[PDB]
Amino acid sequence: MQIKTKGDLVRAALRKLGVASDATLTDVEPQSMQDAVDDLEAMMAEWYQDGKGIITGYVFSDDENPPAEGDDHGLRSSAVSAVFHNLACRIAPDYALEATAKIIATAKYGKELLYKQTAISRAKRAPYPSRMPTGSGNSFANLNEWHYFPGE
Amino acid sequence: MQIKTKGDLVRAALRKLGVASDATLTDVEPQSMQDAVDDLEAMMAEWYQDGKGIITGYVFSDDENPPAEGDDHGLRSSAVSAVFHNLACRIAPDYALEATAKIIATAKYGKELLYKQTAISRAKRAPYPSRMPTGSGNSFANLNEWHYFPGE
Amino acid sequence: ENRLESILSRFDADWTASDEARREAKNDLFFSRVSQWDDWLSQYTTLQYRGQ
Amino acid sequence: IITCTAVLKDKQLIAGEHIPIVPVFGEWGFVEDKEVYEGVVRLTKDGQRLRNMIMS
Repeated sequence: MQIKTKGDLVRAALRKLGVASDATLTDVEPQSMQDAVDDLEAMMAEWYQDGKGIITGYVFSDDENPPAEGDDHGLRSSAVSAVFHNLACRIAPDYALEATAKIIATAKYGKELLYKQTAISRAKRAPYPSRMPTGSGNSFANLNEWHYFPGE
Repeated sequence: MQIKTKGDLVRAALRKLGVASDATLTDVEPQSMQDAVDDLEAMMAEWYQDGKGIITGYVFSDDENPPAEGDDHGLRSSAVSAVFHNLACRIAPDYALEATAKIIATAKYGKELLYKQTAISRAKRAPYPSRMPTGSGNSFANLNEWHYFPGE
Repeated sequence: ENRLESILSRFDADWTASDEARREAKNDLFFSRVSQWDDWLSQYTTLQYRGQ
Repeated sequence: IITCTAVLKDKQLIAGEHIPIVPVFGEWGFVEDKEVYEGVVRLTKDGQRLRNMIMS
């Protein structure tokens, strides 16, 4: 993919919003880019609720490294579009703007697709209760005095 | 088909939006074309969820090859229309535009037709459960001590 | 000519003649004496409730 | 007396004019030169195996 850094995601979001692009004649101040990177970091931290939210492979930059822009986001190829669409939606209010309906629909669809695989992996059935017998059909379990399921 | 490259898809999408065409007097900057191919690629990666999404035969370009535009997309003849209609819908917000109702309807229909065959192929019935007997009618299985279905 | 060979030939013919009936009778004895869940070929796959 | 490889006792003559083994049969017959014997449990195996499954 050509989108390999956090700043690349920021530029993609700004191009989606029409605020700035590599084709326009006036591009935003680097402070605006830093603010957008901060918004992206905050959003990603909110999504990734310390491992109990949306898993994306995003790499959170440290304070020791000076430039937050320039580090690889670490996202997979299938996750970039959703991330930068949601970023455009989130940073639209900064410029007294409002993301168009297509951007909002794409952001919703991308977030759903982002969480689809994790939701599939988290649909785990609980084990048998501790008060449930194994049954006489399980000859191996019954010969070894395992009459009831362990549980937990 | 005359649409054999990613740039051909981008040009078709731009023509469908009325932004640029081989007949107009002003065509978009090549940077705009590069930005569109970066969205075709992001959209294609989002659709193709590492093989668990929409299968289309699209070939993802590598970084080593410099020009992302110029490589054959690898799509079938029946996927090109859907792909470039969805691309036009996705890149419309870049130019402060909104795709007309016909373009959105065609994109929906094309995506549905794109996933139709894969959905048919993925409607597979699960095997018999491990606790289900084969029955005495299955003489071959019963004679070979296969009184129960394997499962899994 | 060998006595062992003739005895074994007769025994093998008789054993192969009545294979199906013997198998069914042994299955009946196991079903009515040990357990109705005659699932020996595949039981060590996962643990599920099997009641008799 | 025989094993799979040798004969231990060869032709030990025993008393009687008949083989001393007495068999007892239930439902006995021949289908196609193939002896078949059945009791009461066979035909109930299919239904019971279902009743065990559903109840499980």
